Amino acid sequence: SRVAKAPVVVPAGVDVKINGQVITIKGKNGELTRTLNDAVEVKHADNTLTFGPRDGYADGWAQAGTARALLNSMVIGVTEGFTKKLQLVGVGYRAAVKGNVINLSLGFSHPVDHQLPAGITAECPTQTEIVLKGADKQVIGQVAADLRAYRRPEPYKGKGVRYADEVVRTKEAKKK
Amino acid sequence: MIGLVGKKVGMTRIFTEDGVSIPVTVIEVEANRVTQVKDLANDGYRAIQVTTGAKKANRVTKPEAGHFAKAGVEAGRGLWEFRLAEGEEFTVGQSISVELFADVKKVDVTGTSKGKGFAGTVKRWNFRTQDATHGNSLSHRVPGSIGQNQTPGKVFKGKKMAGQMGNERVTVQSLDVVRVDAERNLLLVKGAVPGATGSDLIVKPAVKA
Amino acid sequence: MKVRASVKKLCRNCKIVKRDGVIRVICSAEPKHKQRQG
Amino acid sequence: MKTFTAKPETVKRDWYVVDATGKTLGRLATELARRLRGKHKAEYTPHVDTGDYIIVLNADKVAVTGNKRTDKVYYHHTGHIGGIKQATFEEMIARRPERVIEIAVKGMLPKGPLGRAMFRKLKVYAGNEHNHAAQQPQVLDI
RNA sequence: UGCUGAAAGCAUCUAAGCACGAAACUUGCCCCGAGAUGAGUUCUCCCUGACCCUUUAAGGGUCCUGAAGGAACGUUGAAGA
RNA sequence: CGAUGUCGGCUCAUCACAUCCUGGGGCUGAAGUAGGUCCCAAGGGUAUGGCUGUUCGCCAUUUAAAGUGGUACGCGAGCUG
RNA sequence: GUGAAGAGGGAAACAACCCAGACCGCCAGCUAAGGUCCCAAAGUCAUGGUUAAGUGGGAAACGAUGUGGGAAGGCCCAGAC
Repeated sequence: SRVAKAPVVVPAGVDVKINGQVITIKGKNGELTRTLNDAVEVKHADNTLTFGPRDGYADGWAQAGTARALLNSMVIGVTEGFTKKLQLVGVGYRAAVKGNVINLSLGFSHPVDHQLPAGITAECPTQTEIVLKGADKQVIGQVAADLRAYRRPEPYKGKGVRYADEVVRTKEAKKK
Repeated sequence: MIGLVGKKVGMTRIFTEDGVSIPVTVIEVEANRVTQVKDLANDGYRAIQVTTGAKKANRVTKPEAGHFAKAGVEAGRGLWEFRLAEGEEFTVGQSISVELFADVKKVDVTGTSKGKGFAGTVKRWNFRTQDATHGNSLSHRVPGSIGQNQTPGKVFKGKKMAGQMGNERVTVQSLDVVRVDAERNLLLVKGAVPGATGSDLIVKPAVKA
Repeated sequence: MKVRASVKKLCRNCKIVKRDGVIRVICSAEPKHKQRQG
Repeated sequence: MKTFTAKPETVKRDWYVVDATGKTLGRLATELARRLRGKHKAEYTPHVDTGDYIIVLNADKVAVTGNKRTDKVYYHHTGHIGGIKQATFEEMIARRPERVIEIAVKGMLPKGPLGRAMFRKLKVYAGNEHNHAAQQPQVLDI
């Protein structure tokens, strides 16, 4: 509605291909392709991207909004890219990158080795930071959710793999 | 991989050097020789049919003799079939020896067990005997009750009752192969395998991890 | 969480969401306010 | 005079091939059941199999509406006691989709020796080709 | 439990899309199993004669042949009422 | 009512889940260990004895646990009495 | 009122419910209740809505930004949410 009505301003050097419902967007950061719902009609009109509800379908407005935001993310994903930043709070928590495998030492009796998918590149400026970068937004959201999911932030102390921006609310023990 | 067809020679023991007796079963595995190879393009599945031993010339029938004659092989005492494992390749008339188990470390042995005939439910299903005294009237080894009452008013399927125990295919899994002797054509596995002495076995590599 | 047949907003941060045909109360302030099945 | 009765020695019956891609299961099934009874022929007779041979193909591509792709459950009991065995629609399409069309049509056909003989005339395939090119099935667009 | 994400310019695990997730479920393991009348497949083996009759049919009969194989019989079995 | 044998024990089960154990999980007045409570889950498992005709119960000593019910308060053309 | 002492059609099956009261015959028509996609006779009829829960095709207090309609009302492009 109010989201679908605002157009996606496509910057220079970004390639947009509308093959029916399939949308391919390729810029400086990588080819990234979706297939929208059938209730979304997308029109380029030479300057921007415009999203409207395909006629005959009930919830198409709602669908259109999603398509909007998704392609907005895709435009950032071919221009600037997305970056999640995770930090590891705990005594003896280690993070390293061999190739695209994130080795993690999280107080386990076995090493943790997370295989990143194809499009995502992680770095470690410190032993207790993982700054991972990529193009698709749900994919780095996914991967940061997995790395958090190995050791989630424990509530009493804060020990775990937290996001750099997220606040972790603590509490004391029962008595004394 | 594939297996080989043996013959239960009997049991012995193998004293180790540090003095631990190992109960072994001796399985003579002669030259299993391939009589047919089966491909997807003709049968829908990849498998070899082997034979072993030797049969009398007058006792093998003309169908059977024509089969072994096509294969270019001596008639054996039977035909068995092993499913192939996607990268294996055999030719017809190729002989397979116990040497195949020179790496395998643990096998599964399949035979027909010893036929115990019509067995009652105490032997067969380990039912527990009722009182041997204290009043009991002609019902010592009998099965007890066999079902409920008006609801269901039927005995359910696969109620454990008495009947033929024994004389059926059983596979013993994960037996430690103690020796492979290519000279005498022998395979010594640790433990008991199914069957009386002289019974035909089928020794495959263990599918369990 | 609390499976009840009356789910309500206990706090001002509590929030009614229907997921998979199930009414739920998702709070951010207090996780004791998490509820299901209204 | 007497009402005409079809004679099963002299019933002529044709071969039809039906593509089941994207058809609704019950609506296709009901049309097939009508054609296999022989209800579409004026020589219909309730104790004579007068229907046609139908070759249904692309049985794995049949469609259902709503959440019936995952909620429609096919129960059967095995005879052994706790033998109630269920399988949803997508599990059946994965394992054997022929069973989906054949269960439907079979439940729409009269139970009895005749309706078993009527179901023997339905030939379902999960693919696009059939062995029955010798019988020359003409394309029944339904 | 999430990720992206609107309807609801925020928020939101769900409406479109996507990822995890248990001894339950389908397989994997063992056994039975083509009467699976939907009675399947593969390999091999055997049989390559004449002549009548009629209400001419996948009809009946006579002579000559009797295969592959099975069954019977016997000696029997760690198979078996 | 021209008969449907009725407690308890034994033998033999079988289903339900409103789960005792094992398995997954949320909240905790959850530091850990051990818990409490609630959701999911029926695969498999789920005592021996003293007393008593007893089911039950109390006690002794175990156990991962000694589940709750239906099945003519399952089971006497199966046993006991 | 029906059954008893009343058949027939319907309600799956169902004395007592709905329709209807069987003298006999007919391979004739029209109807009642009830129905018309297939089992199973007859609309996969026409027009306009509603629900997506297989609701329809059990079950309440109570809970809930499910969704269609109606009448008002507060604030609002001196810019509201």
